[PDB]
Order: sequence, then C-alpha cells, then structure tokens
Amino acid sequence: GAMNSSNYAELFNNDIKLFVDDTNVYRVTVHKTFEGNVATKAINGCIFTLNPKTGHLFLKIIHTSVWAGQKRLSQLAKWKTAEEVSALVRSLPKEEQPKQIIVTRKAMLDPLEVHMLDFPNIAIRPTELRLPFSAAMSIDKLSDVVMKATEPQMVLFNIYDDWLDRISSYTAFSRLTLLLRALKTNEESAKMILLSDPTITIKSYHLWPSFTDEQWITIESQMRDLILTEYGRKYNV
Amino acid sequence: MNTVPFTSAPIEVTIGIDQYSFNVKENQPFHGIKDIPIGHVHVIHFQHADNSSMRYGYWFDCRMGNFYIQYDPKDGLYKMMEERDGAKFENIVHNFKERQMMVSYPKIDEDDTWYNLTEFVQMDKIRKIVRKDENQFSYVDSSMTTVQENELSDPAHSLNYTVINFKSREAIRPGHEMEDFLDKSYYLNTVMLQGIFKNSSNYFGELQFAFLNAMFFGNYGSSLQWHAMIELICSSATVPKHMLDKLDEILYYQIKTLPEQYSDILLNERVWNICLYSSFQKNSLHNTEKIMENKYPELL
Ligand SMILES: O=S(=O)(NCc1ccco1)c1ccccc1F
Repeated sequence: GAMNSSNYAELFNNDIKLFVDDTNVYRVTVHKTFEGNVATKAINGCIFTLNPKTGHLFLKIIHTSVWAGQKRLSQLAKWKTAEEVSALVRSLPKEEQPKQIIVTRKAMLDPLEVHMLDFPNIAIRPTELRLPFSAAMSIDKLSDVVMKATEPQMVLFNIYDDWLDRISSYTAFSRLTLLLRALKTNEESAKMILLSDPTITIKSYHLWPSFTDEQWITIESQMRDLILTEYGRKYNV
Repeated sequence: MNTVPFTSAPIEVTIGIDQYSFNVKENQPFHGIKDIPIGHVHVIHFQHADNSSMRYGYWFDCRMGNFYIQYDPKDGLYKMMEERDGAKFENIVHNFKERQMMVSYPKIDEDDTWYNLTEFVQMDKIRKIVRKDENQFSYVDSSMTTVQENELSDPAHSLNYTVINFKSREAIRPGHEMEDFLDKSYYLNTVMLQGIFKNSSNYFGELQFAFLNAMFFGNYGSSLQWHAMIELICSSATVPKHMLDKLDEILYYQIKTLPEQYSDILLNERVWNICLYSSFQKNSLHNTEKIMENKYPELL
C-alpha cells in the first residue's frame, strides 16, 4: 500500500524500486499578452525517476515540442510521464526492472497503472511522505541539461555521487532529502552554504561538493538550521 | 394469464412476486399465485419470518413450462419445481382457484412498471448468467457472488455477469492508453456491444437483471455490476442516440422503484455524481437526473 514513516526502511532493501516524480514535467512562465490577457509559455521539463538504493537517477528530458497543439496539458503531462516511465521499464533488462514504482503524487497512479498493464507484477504505490524532489531543478547541473536540450533525451546520473563508498543508502537518501528540502525552502541560502568555501570543489562527474566526512556533518547541521529558521518565519512560531 | 401454485406454506414467510409482496403465516392455507401476466420474465422470492438474512428467489417465464412451489423441510426453503404432467397441473390449479386459495398478481392497468423494469430481460440470457441447466428457472439469493468477485469460491453457485474492468488490457488498446481510459467508447462499442453483447438489448438486459437482483436480494455484486454498466456508457463520449434515450428511461424506473430506505447501500455516490454531472453524458439523462434530485438530493 502507501509508503509512509513506518515502512521507510523498505526503500533500502534489495527489492529494486523507483521513485517517480512528475512535478517538473510540465513547466510554464505566465505572462501578459499585448491585449492584456494572460498566456503561458512552456519551458523544457523533466521526469525525476530515482533508485533510492543505488542513487541511479533517470532524467527524461521533456522538450517543449511535446506539448505542441495539445490541450489540457497538465493532464496530458501525467500520461506522458507514465508513457516515458513505462518505456524506461521496457528498455531495461528483466533482472533490472523494478518490483515497485512509488509515485510522489497520487494523480500519477491511474496513468502509470494503465501504462503498466503489461507488467502486472510491478506494484505502483503512492506515498504519504512529502518528498522534496521538486527542488531537483534548483540543481544547476540538472537544470542546465534540461534547459539546453533541443530534443527529447535521457540523461543518467548518480544523485549520490560517490557517497555510497563511505555511507549506507539509508544515510545517503537522508542527506539527499535534507539537501533538497533546504534548496526548496530557501534556495539562495542553501547554495550559499555549499560553496561558502571555494576550496571545496565539485568534480566534473559529481553534483555535490567533495566534502570530507567532517564537513558533511557541518553541512548537514547548517541545512537543518536553515530549514528550521524558515519554518518559524512561515508560521510565526 | 398463468399460475404458480404452492403445495403448502409450512413456515412464516414474506413472499414477493415481482414488486408485490404478501405476508404468509405458518401453515396458512396459501396455495399459490394466479393471473400472472404472460409475456415477461418474473421473480418469486422469499424472506422467512425467522431469518431476515438470505432473501432468495427464482426467476421464471411461464411460457417455458408449468411451475410450482413446495417447501422442503430438509433444506429449509421454498423450492421451485416444474410439473411435466400438463393435465395433472391444470387439475391442481383449477381446484385451488375453485377453493380460492390463491392471491391475484395485483397489476393496475395503468401500470407499466414491471414492463419498464424488465424490457430487455430475456429468460435465456438469465440462464447463461445463472448456469443451472437442468431447470428452466433460475435461483438467486443474497449471498451469491459474481465471477468477477471470485477472481479477487464455488463456481456452480456464481452469477456469471460479463466482467467489466476499466483498468485492463481488455478495455485499453496499447498506444491509446490515455485516450481509451478517458473515453471508453472503444471499450463500450467495439469490445462490449459489438464483440460480447452483440447488441444494446442484451447489454441492457444484463444491466436490468443486475439491478433487480441487487434490489430484491441485496446481492452486492449485482449492485456492483449494475453500476459498472451505467458507468461504461456514461464515460463513453460516443454512444448511439437510441441507447442514450433508452438508458434514461431504464434508470428512471429503476430509481423510481427503489425503496426509499435503501438508497444508502444500493446507490453508489461516486458513480452517480460522475454520470449525472461530470461524464460525457451528463446532459443526456434528463429524466434520471430529475428523479434523482427530487428524491435523493442528499446523495448528490
Ligand atoms: O549543479 S549544482 O549542484 N547546483 C548548485 C549547488 C549548490 C551547492 C552546490 O551546487 C553546482 C553548483 C555550483 C557548482 C557546482 C555544482 F555542481
């Protein structure tokens, strides 16, 4: 059934599973027309499909041409997401197909379920967690490749860089969500925090800085502080 | 006009014949039902004074033979049976009438309710849903489950309605995933009407028979099935004009006939609000919509 705080440790067993997030699939600036009406202009989007155990991220870039001459785009975006996920699954070898696909938003169950009818033994699950994957675009390396795209394109990343060489997937996923929640709540402060020290570089094949174990602790501390501050501002607590 | 005799009434029971129902006392001299109108199916059903669980009954068509009722004290229920000796059967019926031990099927001349509920219901189709081929008549009860219900346990006692599943390969063409899920006209017209049911009359008959079993026996899977077939039309953007007009009439008399106190379990809020207000056919059920609003505005 639904994924929540209790069964959280199942993300990290050896049953292959994928998180799918569709928040940045269909993206628009809203602007005024010459006549004073409101109109939208789409930009390139993406499907964020993540193995929480390995860090393998499958970034399906959704080029704006896909919406051309279509109506009800927000609804179609959901079906497009399920078509692209389902084709990812078909594309993978059998022993690599997921046993479970957990969607971040419940409106994707029916689309994915319909597209996955050929895979009856793959379970499509909702989640009660409020995961911050929509901040995946605050990530310049990903933002940049999305925006530059001239056609549809799959790009493969490890969203945990080399972290698993030193820490467990549980801990890596917790760091990842803490970084993304901070990016979501206050992007400016969050990116200030990671580059504060110009001597800590980003490897070309990495989207996080090469912190030592000790600097990650300090980093994670600073991100927790940031989130908590923002929250008091939000509610006046 | 045909007759169904009863050998005896040994236990206290409420007896229904179509939408009429009489209370019968333990060992009251009740010997059957007369003036039953020829030309429609019918249903005779029972609810024992002592066990208000398990409504049970028999569907039948008197053109298909002479039928009577007889209590069985071993199995504890009023059983339907066929009498093959024509002379022996007229003789029984005539003697009972002479003694006036029979109630009269109480039809009002102005009244087309029964016709309107059973328009497309045909005894041969019923006998394919309730497969018991040594009998010309069909038993149903509260507790029988549907073939689809069993898929998610005894086959001989199941109700073999046509399986409808909006999220199946059957309903969903590969490559038209979004299209067919949002607009079931493919599934309705090609798969169900043309492929399985063959015509709208058979579809409509199954729908009417589902409804009547949900209403008379409280058979829940029959209720699921009725709602499913309404939902399949209502969610199709392309439906023959004649079918839409006929559905409004069908549902109208179904909603008219439902006992007021049962709207809570027998009517599926989600299906009706979607059909009447969200679906492609939201504007095609004017009489159904008008009666639902003036009689059950709460559900909506
Ligand atoms: O693509 S990024 O991860 N986005 C922003 C960010 C915040 C902290 C570090 O990075 C990146 C930014 C700046 C220098 C290198 C990078 F890999």
